[PDB]
Amino acid sequence: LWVTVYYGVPVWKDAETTLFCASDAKAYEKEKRNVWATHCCVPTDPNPQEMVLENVTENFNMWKNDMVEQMHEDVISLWDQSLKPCVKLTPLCVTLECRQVNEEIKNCSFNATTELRDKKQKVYALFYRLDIVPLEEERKGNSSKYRLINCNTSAITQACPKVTFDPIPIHYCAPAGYAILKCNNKTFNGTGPCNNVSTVQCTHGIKPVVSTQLLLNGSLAEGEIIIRSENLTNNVKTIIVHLNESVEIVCTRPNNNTVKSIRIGPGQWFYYTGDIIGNIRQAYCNIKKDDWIRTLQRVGKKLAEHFPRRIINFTQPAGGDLEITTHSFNCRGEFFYCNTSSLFNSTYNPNSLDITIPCRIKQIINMWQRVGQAMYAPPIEGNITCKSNITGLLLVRDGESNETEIFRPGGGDMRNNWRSELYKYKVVEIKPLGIAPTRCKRR
Amino acid sequence: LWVTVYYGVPVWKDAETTLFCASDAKAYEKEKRNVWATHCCVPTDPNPQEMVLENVTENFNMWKNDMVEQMHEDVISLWDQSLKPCVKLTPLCVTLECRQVNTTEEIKNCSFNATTELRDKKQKVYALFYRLDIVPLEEERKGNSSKYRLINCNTSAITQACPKVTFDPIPIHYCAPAGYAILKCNNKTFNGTGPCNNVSTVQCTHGIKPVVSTQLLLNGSLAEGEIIIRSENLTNNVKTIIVHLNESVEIVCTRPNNNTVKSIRIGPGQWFYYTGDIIGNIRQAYCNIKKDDWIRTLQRVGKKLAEHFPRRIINFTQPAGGDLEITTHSFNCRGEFFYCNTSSLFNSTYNPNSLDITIPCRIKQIINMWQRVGQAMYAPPIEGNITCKSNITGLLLVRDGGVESNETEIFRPGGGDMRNNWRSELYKYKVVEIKPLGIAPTRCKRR
Amino acid sequence: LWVTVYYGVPVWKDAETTLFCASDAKAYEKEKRNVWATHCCVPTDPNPQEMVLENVTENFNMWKNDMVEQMHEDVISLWDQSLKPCVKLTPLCVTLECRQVNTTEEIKNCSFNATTELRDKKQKVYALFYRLDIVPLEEERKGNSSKYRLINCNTSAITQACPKVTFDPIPIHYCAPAGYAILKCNNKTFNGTGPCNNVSTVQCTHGIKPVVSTQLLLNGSLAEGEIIIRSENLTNNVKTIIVHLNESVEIVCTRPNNNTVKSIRIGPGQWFYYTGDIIGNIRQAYCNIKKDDWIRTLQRVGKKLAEHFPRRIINFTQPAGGDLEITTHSFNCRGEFFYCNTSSLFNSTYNPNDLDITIPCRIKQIINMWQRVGQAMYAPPIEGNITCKSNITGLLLVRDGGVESNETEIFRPGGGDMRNNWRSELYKYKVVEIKPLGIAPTRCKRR
Amino acid sequence: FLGAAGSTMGAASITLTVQARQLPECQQHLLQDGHWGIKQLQTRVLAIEHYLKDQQLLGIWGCSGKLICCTAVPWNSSWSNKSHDEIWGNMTWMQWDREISNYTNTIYRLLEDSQNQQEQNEKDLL
Amino acid sequence: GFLGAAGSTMGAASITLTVQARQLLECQQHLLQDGHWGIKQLQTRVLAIEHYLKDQQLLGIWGCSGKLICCTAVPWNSSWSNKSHDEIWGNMTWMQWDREISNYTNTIYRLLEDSQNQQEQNEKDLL
Amino acid sequence: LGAVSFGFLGAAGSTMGAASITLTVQARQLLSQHLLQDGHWGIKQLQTRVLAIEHYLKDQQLLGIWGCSGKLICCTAVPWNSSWSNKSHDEIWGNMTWMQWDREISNYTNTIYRLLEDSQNQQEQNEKDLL
Ligand SMILES: *[C@@H]1O[C@H](CO)[C@@H](O[C@@H]2O[C@H](CO)[C@@H](O[C@@H]3O[C@H](CO[C@H]4O[C@H](CO)[C@@H](O)[C@H](O)[C@@H]4O)[C@@H](O)[C@H](O[C@H]4O[C@H](CO)[C@@H](O)[C@H](O)[C@@H]4O)[C@@H]3O)[C@H](O)[C@H]2NC(C)=O)[C@H](O)[C@H]1NC(C)=O
Ligand SMILES: *[C@@H]1O[C@H](CO)[C@@H](O[C@@H]2O[C@H](CO)[C@@H](O[C@@H]3O[C@H](CO[C@H]4O[C@H](CO)[C@@H](O)[C@H](O)[C@@H]4O)[C@@H](O)[C@H](O[C@H]4O[C@H](CO)[C@@H](O)[C@H](O)[C@@H]4O)[C@@H]3O)[C@H](O)[C@H]2NC(C)=O)[C@H](O)[C@H]1NC(C)=O
Ligand SMILES: *[C@@H]1O[C@H](CO)[C@@H](O[C@@H]2O[C@H](CO)[C@@H](O[C@@H]3O[C@H](CO[C@H]4O[C@H](CO)[C@@H](O)[C@H](O)[C@@H]4O)[C@@H](O)[C@H](O[C@H]4O[C@H](CO)[C@@H](O)[C@H](O)[C@@H]4O)[C@@H]3O)[C@H](O)[C@H]2NC(C)=O)[C@H](O)[C@H]1NC(C)=O
Ligand SMILES: *[C@@H]1O[C@H](CO)[C@@H](O[C@@H]2O[C@H](CO)[C@@H](O)[C@H](O)[C@H]2NC(C)=O)[C@H](O)[C@H]1NC(C)=O
Ligand SMILES: *[C@@H]1O[C@H](CO)[C@@H](O[C@@H]2O[C@H](CO)[C@@H](O)[C@H](O)[C@H]2NC(C)=O)[C@H](O)[C@H]1NC(C)=O
Ligand SMILES: *[C@@H]1O[C@H](CO)[C@@H](O)[C@H](O)[C@H]1NC(C)=O
Ligand SMILES: *[C@@H]1O[C@H](CO)[C@@H](O)[C@H](O)[C@H]1NC(C)=O
Ligand SMILES: *[C@@H]1O[C@H](CO)[C@@H](O)[C@H](O)[C@H]1NC(C)=O
Ligand SMILES: *[C@@H]1O[C@H](CO)[C@@H](O)[C@H](O)[C@H]1NC(C)=O
Ligand SMILES: *[C@@H]1O[C@H](CO)[C@@H](O)[C@H](O)[C@H]1NC(C)=O
Ligand SMILES: *[C@@H]1O[C@H](CO)[C@@H](O)[C@H](O)[C@H]1NC(C)=O
Repeated sequence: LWVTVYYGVPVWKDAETTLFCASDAKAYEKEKRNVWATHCCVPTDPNPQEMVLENVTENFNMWKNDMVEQMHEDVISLWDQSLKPCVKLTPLCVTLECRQVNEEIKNCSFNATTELRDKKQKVYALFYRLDIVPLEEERKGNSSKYRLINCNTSAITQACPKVTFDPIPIHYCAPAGYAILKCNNKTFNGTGPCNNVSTVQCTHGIKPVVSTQLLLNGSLAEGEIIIRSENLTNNVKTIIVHLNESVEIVCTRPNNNTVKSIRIGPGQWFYYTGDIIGNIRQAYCNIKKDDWIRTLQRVGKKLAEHFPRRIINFTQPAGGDLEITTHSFNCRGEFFYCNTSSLFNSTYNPNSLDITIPCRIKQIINMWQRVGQAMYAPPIEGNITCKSNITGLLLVRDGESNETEIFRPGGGDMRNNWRSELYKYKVVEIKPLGIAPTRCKRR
Repeated sequence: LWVTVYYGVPVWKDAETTLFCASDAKAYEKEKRNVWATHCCVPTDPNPQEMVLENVTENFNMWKNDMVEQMHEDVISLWDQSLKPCVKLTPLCVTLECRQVNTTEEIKNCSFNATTELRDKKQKVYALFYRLDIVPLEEERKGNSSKYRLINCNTSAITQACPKVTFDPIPIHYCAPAGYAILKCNNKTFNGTGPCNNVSTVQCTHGIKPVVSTQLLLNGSLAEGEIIIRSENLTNNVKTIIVHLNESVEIVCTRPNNNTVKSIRIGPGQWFYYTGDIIGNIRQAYCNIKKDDWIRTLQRVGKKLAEHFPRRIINFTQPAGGDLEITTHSFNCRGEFFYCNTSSLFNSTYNPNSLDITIPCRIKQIINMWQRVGQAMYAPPIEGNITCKSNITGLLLVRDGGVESNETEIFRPGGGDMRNNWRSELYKYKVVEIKPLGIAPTRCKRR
Repeated sequence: LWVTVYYGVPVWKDAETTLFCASDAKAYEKEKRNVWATHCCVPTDPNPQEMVLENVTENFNMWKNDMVEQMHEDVISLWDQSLKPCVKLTPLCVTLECRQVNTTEEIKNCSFNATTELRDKKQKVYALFYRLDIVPLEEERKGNSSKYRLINCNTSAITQACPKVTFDPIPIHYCAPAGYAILKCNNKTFNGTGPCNNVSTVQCTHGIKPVVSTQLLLNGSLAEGEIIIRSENLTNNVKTIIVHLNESVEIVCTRPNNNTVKSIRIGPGQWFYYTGDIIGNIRQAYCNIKKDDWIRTLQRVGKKLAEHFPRRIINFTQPAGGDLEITTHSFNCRGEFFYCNTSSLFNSTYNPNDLDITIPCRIKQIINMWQRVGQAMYAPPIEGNITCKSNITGLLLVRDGGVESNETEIFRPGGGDMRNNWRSELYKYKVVEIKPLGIAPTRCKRR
Repeated sequence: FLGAAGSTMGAASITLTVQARQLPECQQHLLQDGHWGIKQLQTRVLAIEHYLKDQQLLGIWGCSGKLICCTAVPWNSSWSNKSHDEIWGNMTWMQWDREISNYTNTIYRLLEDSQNQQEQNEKDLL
Repeated sequence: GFLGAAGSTMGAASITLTVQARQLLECQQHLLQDGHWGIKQLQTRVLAIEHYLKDQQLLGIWGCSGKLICCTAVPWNSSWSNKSHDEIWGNMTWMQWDREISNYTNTIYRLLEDSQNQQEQNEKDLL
Repeated sequence: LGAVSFGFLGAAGSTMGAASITLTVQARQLLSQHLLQDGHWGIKQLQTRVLAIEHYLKDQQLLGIWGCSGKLICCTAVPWNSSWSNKSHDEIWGNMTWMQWDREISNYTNTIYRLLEDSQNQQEQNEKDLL
């Protein structure tokens, strides 16, 4: 009958705000530290509070979610800050001279600088052929002249050896006055209402992993395999697949790769691959065959359901640069690049052993397609081996065709990797002030 | 009988706060390659109001106005940030062998050994540098080349202006923050200080172009009334005299040289642009100004000065000789820094008791802006000849006459302090802080 | 009988917060070009307020005091900011050929090829470097030249201190922010920790001079009563023992050499100052202390230590062997960094049981401050001869803690951790946060 | 703390808990690194600005200090023709907020005018 | 810029204020980044908040909180202004009045504080 | 600003009675860059000022929750529980000091705050019975 002002009303509006990162109290040991531990210095509450919203339906949209942009910018800024005070390898861009070691490796020699500006030191180093450009025609009579790649593009920064970029589970928490809504409904695709929602002050542990074709870590789907895509009919939109069971992959670099260090300037140290012990062998990845085949069969079934009356065809990635055609990832600082052609060689029907994937290695990197910047990854002694759980795939439908849909790996844009983890969440602002009628006058 | 406290009272006090820039978003934030558009990103509202305050007299003073200092600092900071990420030309300061004959002196065919992306390799270069941008190491001998070096290499490192970024002025508005207001005087004859009887409050200033000039104010706002003379203390002859014209005068300046711009790589991702070659004859840069309009404007200005300086003979003359920075009408014209000898303009005499004037001009590339010794910038050349039109709307005059010879007053072009330019545009404004709390007596009490 | 809420209750709690720095009101100076004056621009209150809290006891603890950490960080940040926009001496780390000084081996006559503004040109330079600031590459042969380098070049680059900026430690005052207060323990003979029976509240501390020294505290404040010994745990031999005197022992220090300072241009606007020549005869720097005052001071300190360490003989032996930076009395006089061997001072033993002292001093130009490996600075020389006078107000002693010693204790000079000095100056202060809200019972209820 | 979200405006008891609802040195490295300090300060200041705007808007209506405050503005059928039985017990707070979202300015103006009338009555009375 | 009725008569200004006072209530990619502008904007906003809260505290000290026009119990003293009623509220502007009684503001504030202390004592005596 | 002037201190020496007498007499009277943007200094000053504002606003909100806003001393409806402190009433005021009293009931503060909130909430419920 009469207006009445209520304060503290439970109503929220869609909003955008600068979330702050929070991690476990023992994020990392302070001796060597980590970029994710030096950042995210906010202890998290164990077993975060979860207030399930009874009989509440809310609209979600994993795409057009600002949390993805915030995480992307946070990762970029953190990497830039970490690489800012490290050594500049601008002095090393000189005319390199290289010969055979005894195809990928080359025994390059050059005149590097010293702490004294009037002196130079002869340096012998094993550089990968990918990181070295054929300055001459590469006739290879006896030797030939080269340069470091990207030297004409931009200066090269050494990654600090004392700091490690290994991912750790980090939690995003909303500031005061805002809340994060988590859609707990199984088999819910983005861009639609969700019936099982809950309120949390912080997200679950998210591992900021870098990869191009396979999501090497993260959370498995609750129920069955789930397909997600902005349109699913426009062939430009990338398709994301969440697996409800992991697929083991073990990757290694079977070389000794002895490490040596020299001083190129006052307080400036530079690390290189020196020499090797034992045979030259290519890096490779072993992935379980039966599990991979079953997972591809199930994914083919799901795509056939979403694309009826077609043949789901999995094809190797189209030809192109190594940065866009290979499965990239980062094991202990070494940057791998795997062909993975053999993994996508199967056709689904609409009517003990391991797969060994050859992989190359690069030291000079251009991350996130930031033309005008680069970094140098120093080597590590001993043979490296790492293990990971392939939890998802990134597929690009080619989109004319003889009853066939062509799915290829791709989606090199890094926002997709974090959207695959942040699809559940939405940030909202609380508007506590509210008005309703009642049966009483103010007098 | 009884005290009573009022909130929201319309009372203000003189104050100093940090105004925030605002500019038109449409047709300026499309590409955001302009410095003034990338900055000043706050969109301006359509048709800002002007609450006219009836029967209010406010004491203005264009000099000692903090807004001018704020604008000066903002312009300095913006130029510094724009030049901050651009390439440094420190590698290019080497011994410079130059030949006075650049086939077929203002320009010299110079050569040097610049650096490259590879440290142990040097690129041999030929480049046409204007003689003003170069100082000699050896006294020149016409029979052969001679060694030179770039100007202001011993002083400071030279920072090339980014070619992608443009410093073209756009109308920017200064807006007061919350809890403050800007008072605009609409007297139309305000003599620069003292009370003003027609004030109106606005949230943002009118559009201001941050133009750079030394002698003739360009692209400004014409005064509503007649030609207005303003000066802090006309008796003190040292202070600069600001003149607002109620009618614009057109100036057209051109670089008639068909330049070809060649580029080389100095370092990793670091390019450098230089006057690669000239096609056709070489002609000096010149400016044309309407003769009849200029003469009438000078006559009217002389009349006003005689009114302010009665019983005297008003004489305009060229500035006393000295540095090029202060004795010439400098400005920016599509990224080229001109320097014009305006002796042919300031030559007439006192107000009695189709055709255009050609002005010679020089062009530099290495600029030391705002007399900031220890900093410099290199403006790369532009392919094709340059033309630009502008509206002269003000003059900067300095009164001489310490000798006090006869009854003759001598005026010369001023300049050298950029704050005068922006004070010519911000003279009518004033920032005031609201003090909403207030007390007055009345008849009702707590009871 | 009923709860009641009070506001403005006088209750406080220990807390840690940022503290403003404030200089003297007008500081008797303008355009001082001093780091401590450029920062700390806030003027202190003339006639500062101070209030005495009658019948109040507070548990102070000079150790585990955050004010010391704040001051330490502020001092480091100030020095880094001052050194940041100054000349880099990366070009000068080159192979120096040094020989014996042409006198008619502390100093050597070093020649090297320094850079110029022009890259292609190199400049032959001759300069005198102290032997401490140089490391050999070849062992000496025949008394002729041999190769050398600047020390600390292999570790980190070197930043010349700007000659226009001065590090004179003028007094500064740490003022607490709004909502916080600084409690000062007025009780004399306060032994560092435990309760204090007479306290007062102040906006800002007294004028503190941020002096840099290792073995002897200089220009400090004097104790009110007698000599006071303070230490976190006197039983522990590791913890430094701060001896704070009630009288000042004057010390005079001087570098007698007549320096000829000559400068060069290494890069664009990059100057470099060095000692070109020494006029007259070369002599070693020294300091002087009046013998009677020093003997009386050491005797009184020995008496106090004996009272704290009964039935033992106090020695005050020489420092243990080690580097120059830690085994000597280092300090600064007009930017010249001294290093004095105080072995002749700490020589006499005191037995409770049963005419000036001349001190040789070394000089260094390349410095590492606060033991920070990876940074350094090159203090330029000064023409003429330097003299400076200081008041020795405190000593820093390290107890040997000899196991099963023959009823003897050995107190060598301490130093090496700069926080101890400011802890000695900030021993009487504590920061507290007001908590004005409070609750108590009474008889009147809400009804 | 969206307690009882979607409770059909059955917060007659839930809102009574709103009164209780209203009541690392390593981390400080970030404040002096990059621009995270700027972002944190902006978030703090924005939260303070919103809280003060809400408090001022409560003060202007004269409802200062009250979790719940009745006013003198009579409810109009133009805003919503649903009886209080339907509004209380069936419609949720979110749904109710969407229902009268477009009429908020009118209600605010009416509240302002009512409180101004109350002040005028108090002044002329005393 | 919302100085409604500025320069008019104080009575007309107040009559206007009774209605007007109730009327209350991708830059960041470039601004607030890589420059000093963030600090300047934050300083301006924090200073505005400080002034607003200082005014509200000053209103609260007098017991006038939550009001735009609050009658007090302090009797007006003629020594602060020789002009009487209807000369202040008629044929005079707010700015002129504020400049007229600028000097006595501290005294008026002290009297208001004492008055509010007495009112609190009366309220406690009411219990 | 809030209660921040040092004049609030100084009464800490006297007992609770004298300090209370000082309030309601001196309480309301007491209630009344070159390197800016050059170093973190600016961020530190902004942090300190914002923290001061936040503490002030939190105290004002907490007073408002109890219904004590606009008062230096407000009498509440919560009875005093002897279990928190069985000290004599005269002993509490005539002797002791606000520091000692704060130390005595430091650990019972949350219970008293919750009781105050409940009491004011019940008062609001009673005010709903206008008719
Ligand atoms: C998805 O997630 C998985 C799991 O996190 C990742 O795979 C892991 O990769 C890390 C890489 O460092 C592996 O850790 C390595 O284990 C070696 C054996 O551990 C022994 O020694 C270490 C100390 O060195 C002890 O702490 C440990 O208890 C054992 O005694 C260590 O030798 C390695 O240490 C070296 O590298 C680390 C790098 O941080 C340095 O800090 C060390 O000082 C030292 O130089 C290293 O700790 C880990 O075992 C892998 N786990 C699995 C599943 O096998 C994937 O990489 C990730 N996704 C992808 C592909 O990026
Ligand atoms: C007072 O105001 C007058 C204008 O009324 C100015 O004169 C103009 O100055 C501007 C800037 O120098 C001139 O604009 C330049 O034109 C060049 C030629 O392009 C023409 O054609 C394009 C087609 O799209 C038009 O958009 C353009 O306006 C021209 O008509 C361009 O090559 C120049 O490019 C420069 O600026 C852009 C800005 O985005 C940059 O991106 C470029 O890299 C480059 O820096 C520029 O656009 C204009 O032609 C002049 N007109 C007149 C009247 O002659 C006076 O200079 C000004 N004087 C002052 C400041 O007091
Ligand atoms: C404990 O406290 C004492 C006393 O303050 C310190 O000893 C003093 O140290 C200061 C330097 O910090 C000395 O000041 C210097 O004095 C020189 C001699 O004075 C002549 O010059 C001045 C004019 O400058 C004349 O008025 C005077 O009559 C003399 O002719 C000055 O030449 C120095 O100035 C130099 O630096 C300035 C810039 O700062 C330049 O502008 C000048 O041109 C010049 O280069 C300077 O003023 C002071 O003399 C010392 N006094 C004593 C007692 O010795 C101790 O140093 C301090 N503790 C420690 C260890 O630091
Ligand atoms: C994601 O789910 C939404 C629904 O929440 C889908 O949108 C519509 O879904 C219905 C079936 O519930 C279809 O009949 C409509 O054709 C869909 N319309 C749209 C917007 O496409 C959406 O299609 C789903 N997307 C994916 C990739 O699964
Ligand atoms: C990986 O290996 C596969 C398998 O050989 C390569 O695929 C071939 O690419 C060439 C390109 O000209 C085609 O002509 C062949 O038909 C493809 N398949 C065969 C049978 O060789 C692929 O190029 C390699 N690329 C990566 C990223 O591993
Ligand atoms: C790597 O080195 C370890 C040393 O124990 C060895 O056990 C392992 O087999 C090696 N792996 C490869 C592939 O080099
Ligand atoms: C489909 O996949 C099968 C796998 O053997 C392949 O032979 C065939 O060429 C593919 N067809 C298309 C059009 O992708
Ligand atoms: C301008 O007018 C004011 C009016 O007060 C006067 O004080 C001042 O001297 C005048 N100055 C000029 C430029 O004549
Ligand atoms: C403008 O200023 C002059 C100064 O003498 C004054 O006489 C005139 O009335 C003013 N007019 C306006 C429009 O305020
Ligand atoms: C103006 O300059 C003259 C110069 O003689 C001086 O006498 C007069 O005091 C000055 N007045 C002002 C307004 O500064
Ligand atoms: C006092 O507090 C205790 C704590 O449990 C409670 O049991 C008791 O009932 C309370 N009594 C009063 C009178 O508040």
